[PDB]
Amino acid sequence: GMDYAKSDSSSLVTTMGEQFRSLRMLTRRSSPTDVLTGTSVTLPGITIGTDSSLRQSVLNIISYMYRFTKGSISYKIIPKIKGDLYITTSSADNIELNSNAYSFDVNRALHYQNTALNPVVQVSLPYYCPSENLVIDSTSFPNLSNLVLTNLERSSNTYTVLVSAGDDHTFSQLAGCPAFTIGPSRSA
Amino acid sequence: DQNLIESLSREVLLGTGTWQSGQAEISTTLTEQQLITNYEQPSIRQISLPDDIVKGSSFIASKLANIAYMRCDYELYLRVQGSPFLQGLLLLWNKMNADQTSKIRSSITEHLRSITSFPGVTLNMQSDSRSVKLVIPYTSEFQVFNPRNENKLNSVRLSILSALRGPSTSEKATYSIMGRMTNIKLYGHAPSIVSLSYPQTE
Amino acid sequence: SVTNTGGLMPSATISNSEGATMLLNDIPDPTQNVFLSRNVTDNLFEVQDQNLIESLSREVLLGTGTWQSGQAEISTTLTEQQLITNYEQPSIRQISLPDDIVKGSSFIASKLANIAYMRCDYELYLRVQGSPFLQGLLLLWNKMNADQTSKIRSSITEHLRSITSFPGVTLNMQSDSRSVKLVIPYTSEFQVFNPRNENKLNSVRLSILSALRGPSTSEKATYSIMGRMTNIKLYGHAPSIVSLSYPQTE
Amino acid sequence: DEMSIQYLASRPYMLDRYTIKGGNTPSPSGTVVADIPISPVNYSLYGSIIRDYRTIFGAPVSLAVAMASWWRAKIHLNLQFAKTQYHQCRLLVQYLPYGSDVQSLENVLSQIIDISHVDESGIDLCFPSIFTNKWMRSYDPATEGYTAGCAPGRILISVLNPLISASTVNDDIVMMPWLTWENLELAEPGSLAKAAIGF
Amino acid sequence: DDATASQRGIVTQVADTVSSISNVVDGLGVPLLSSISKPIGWVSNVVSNVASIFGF
Amino acid sequence: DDATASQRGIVTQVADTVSSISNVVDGLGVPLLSSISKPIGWVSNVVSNVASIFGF
Repeated sequence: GMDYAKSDSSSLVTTMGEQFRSLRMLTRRSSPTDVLTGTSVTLPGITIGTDSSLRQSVLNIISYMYRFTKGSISYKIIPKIKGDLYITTSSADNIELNSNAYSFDVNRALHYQNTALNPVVQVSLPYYCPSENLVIDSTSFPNLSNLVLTNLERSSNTYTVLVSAGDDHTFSQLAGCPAFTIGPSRSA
Repeated sequence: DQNLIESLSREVLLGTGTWQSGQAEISTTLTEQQLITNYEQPSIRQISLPDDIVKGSSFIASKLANIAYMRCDYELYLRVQGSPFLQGLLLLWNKMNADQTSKIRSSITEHLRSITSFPGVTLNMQSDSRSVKLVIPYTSEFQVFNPRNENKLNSVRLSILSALRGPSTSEKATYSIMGRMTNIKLYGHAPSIVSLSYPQTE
Repeated sequence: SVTNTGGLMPSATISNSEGATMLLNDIPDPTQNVFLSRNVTDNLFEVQDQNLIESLSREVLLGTGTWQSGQAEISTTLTEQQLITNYEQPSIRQISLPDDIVKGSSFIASKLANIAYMRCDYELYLRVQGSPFLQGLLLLWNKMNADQTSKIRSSITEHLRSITSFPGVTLNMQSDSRSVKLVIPYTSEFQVFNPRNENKLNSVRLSILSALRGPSTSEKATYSIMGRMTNIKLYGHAPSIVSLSYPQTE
Repeated sequence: DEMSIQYLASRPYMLDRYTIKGGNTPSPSGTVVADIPISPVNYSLYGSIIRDYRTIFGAPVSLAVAMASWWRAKIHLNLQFAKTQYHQCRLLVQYLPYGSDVQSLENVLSQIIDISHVDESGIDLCFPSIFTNKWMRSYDPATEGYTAGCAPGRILISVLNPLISASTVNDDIVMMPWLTWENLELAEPGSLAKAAIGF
Repeated sequence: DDATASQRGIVTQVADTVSSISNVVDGLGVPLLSSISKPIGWVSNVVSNVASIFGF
Repeated sequence: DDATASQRGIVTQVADTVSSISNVVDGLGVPLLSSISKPIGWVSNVVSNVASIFGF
C-alpha cells in the first residue's frame, strides 16, 4: 500500500453532544415543504417526489440518490385559521360527480380534530401497495391512495405542512448524485 | 443431453462494432440549455433488456412459446481487440429502471462522476485478457413478465472514458458484446400473445 | 503479481465453458464495483413446473368428425380389375405419422427448434359418441411402413381377414366407456429422423367394420382422435432446415 | 445497509483526466501536472457557477458532506493510466499542509511512483490529515484554492523525470486518479445545499 | 417491542439489539440488514388466531 | 379482563385467548363461538354477593 496513515487517537464525548452513522436518522426528522392555499389542497402521495422550484424537504433532497422506496410516511399540519377539520383518504376511481355527494361518503379511515385545542395535526399515511417495491414517482399504479382534508362548509384556508419518513420506511438502489447548488445566491 | 433450463442459459450474440478516435468522450460537466432539456450523455452503444435477447433471438423466441411469465438474471461479456501500441479506456455500465420514473430524474444524473459510481466495469487495453464480465440482478415492481411484449427495463450502456490513441491519426479497434440468462424461473401456461395494461380492457 | 503486458505472453492452457455449449479460450475477469441481489420475493400461488421431456409428451388433437350410415363398409374380397391396380380399401380417415403431430402442431413445431434428430413412441385415443339405441362397430389399425416397399406388397394385403390380423383395436358402441387406446412402437431402417421434413412412415387408419344403424334412416354419431408421444429421445444440435437424401449433393 | 455513511464512502470515483506530454520537447522537470485540494466539495475542481448559484457536480459522498456543516476524513487514492509499456517516466506526490509549490524531497512527505511498474488497476496510496483541530468546516466562498479551515491541505503531483516515448507510440499519456474517503465522519445537519431543478 | 417501549415511557431506550458489523475499513463497518430487523408483533396473533382478531 | 386491559394501559394486547379452529379449507378455518367467549366479570360478584352490590 505504501501508506503513511496511522489511525486516529481522539475521544468522542469531548466536543459535540452526539454522533450519527446513518442517513435514516436524518430522514426521520421532519421538515417544511410548501404552503398550500385554497380549497383543493394536494399533499404528495407515498410515491412522493418530483417537486419543482428550489425550496424542498430534506426527505425530498435525500430522495434523488435512490431508486426504490417502501413504507408509510408522516405529516404534520398547521392551519392558519383555527377551527375543527377532517382528514380522509381517496383515489381517482373513488371520486364522484353527483354534486350532492361529498368526501365523507366513501367510508375510508377518518380523522377529526379541533385545532383550537390541538393546533398541530399529526397523521401517518400507511402503505397499501400490491408490490413489495416502488420506483420513485411510479405511475404504474394510478389508483394509489391519496390524502384529502376538509373543513366542513368548504371554506378557504392555508396550511403549513411538514413531512417525514415513517419508522417503517426505507430507500434502496444507490443511483449517483444530482447536480446541486450550495451557497447563497450571488448578486441580486 | 438437452434440457429446457439448460437451453435457456445458452450464450447469445448482442452486438459487434468498430471503435475509433474521432468519437466523442463523455463530459465532466453540464451547462444550462442541456440541463433543462434532459440531455443524455453520448455512447458507443446502448442495449435494452431483456428484449435484446428474448425478442432478439429467434431461438429463444421459440423456446418460450406458450409460457405465461418468467424471471431472469443477466450476464454480459465485453471483448475488445487492438494492437499493443494502442491507448484507451472503456466503461460498461448499468442504467437502472430509468423509464418508469420522471424525465427529470433520469437527467440530472448524467455526468462523469455519477457515471462512475453506477454498477459497472472498466476496460483498459493494457490488460492481456482484454475481456470483462458483468452481472445484472433482476429488478422491478412486478414479480414476473411475459417475454413477448415491451417489458423494457434497465438499459445497459457502453461509454468512452478515455479517447483511443495511436502513433498515427485515425487508429481503430474492434469489439463484441455477448450475453446469457441465469437463475431463470418460468411460470404459467398461456397462448402466445401480447398482453395488455390496466386501463385497457380485454 | 506481475504487470500484464498488453497481449504479450498470455497463459496458453486456459479452457472454460460459458453457456451449455461454446467452449472459450480465456477467462473473463470478474471485476466490478458491486454485486447486487435478486430483489423480489415470489409472493404467488404455486403452479406445476415445466420441463422439456414433459412438454413434448403433451396430448394433441389429431382429427374430428361425423360418421353416418351412408358410408361404405370394407369388402370381404377382391376382384381382378381392382387386384391388378393396387386398390386400397376405403376408410373414414387416415393419418400419417409422425408428421400429423410434429409438422402438424405449431407448439411442438416450435419446441423442437434447432435439434438434429429424434426417436418417438406414439399413443392414440379414439372417442366416439352416440345414443344407446345406435348399432355399429369400428376398427382402428396400424398399416406398417408401407411406402418404403413395393407397390404390389401394399396391395395384396388389403382385404378383411388380413385387416383384422394387423395390430389394432375394435370399438363396439355397446361399451359404456366408448373410448380406446392404441400404442405404436417406433419402427424404421434409420435410427433417427429430423422432425421437420417428409419423414413419413406408418399410416394409421380408421375403418368401418359394421354399418351404423338406428330406427330411422340416416342416423349419425360423432368421433374424435387424439395422440401423444412417449419414450422420446432427441439427439444433436443443428440449424432448423430441411435435410437431403443420398443422391442429392449439398 | 445501503444508507450507512461508510457504505457511501467506500465507492471509488474518477475525478478528472490529466494529460502528460509528450515526446519531442517533453515538459521540464518540476512541471506540475496536478493540484488537488483535500475536500469533497471544493468549488475549484468540482462544479461551476450558473445562475449566480455555484452548482457542484459530484459523487454522493460529496452531497452527504454538503448537507452537514462539520466533517473529518482521510484520503485513499488510486492512481491509474492510459499508457503502453513503451512510455516511461517518474512522478512525485507531496502532501502539503498550508503550502504551495513543489517542496523538494526533504521538506515534506513524498512518494515517487515509477510508471513502468504500475500494472493495471493502478496503485493505491493513502494520506493522513494534519490539522489544528478535530473538525473541518464544509462550505467555502473561495473560487480557487481552499480558504483556510475548510480543508486539511493539498496534494500535489508533478514530474520528476520527464516522459520519453518511442516513435511507434503516441506522444503523451493520461493520468486518472480514482479515490475514496477513509474514516469519514459528519456533524451538525443543516445547509443551503439542494438539488439543481429550478433555480 | 413498541408495547414495552410505550409502557416504559422513556424516549431513549427504543428497544436494544446488537448488530453484526462487517466490511470494517478503519474501525467502522456496515451492519447487516438481517440483524437490524425488529419484531412486528401482530403477526404472531394473526397466525395463532387470537380471539381479538374476530372482535370477541 | 377489561380491568387489567385498562390498568396495563396499552391499546394492543386486548386480553389474549387461543380459539379452536375447525372446518379448515385451505389453511383457513372457522373459530367456534364457544371458545371466543370472554369473561364478563360482574357476574361472579352478583352470585357471590359481594358487599359492593349493597352499596356498603
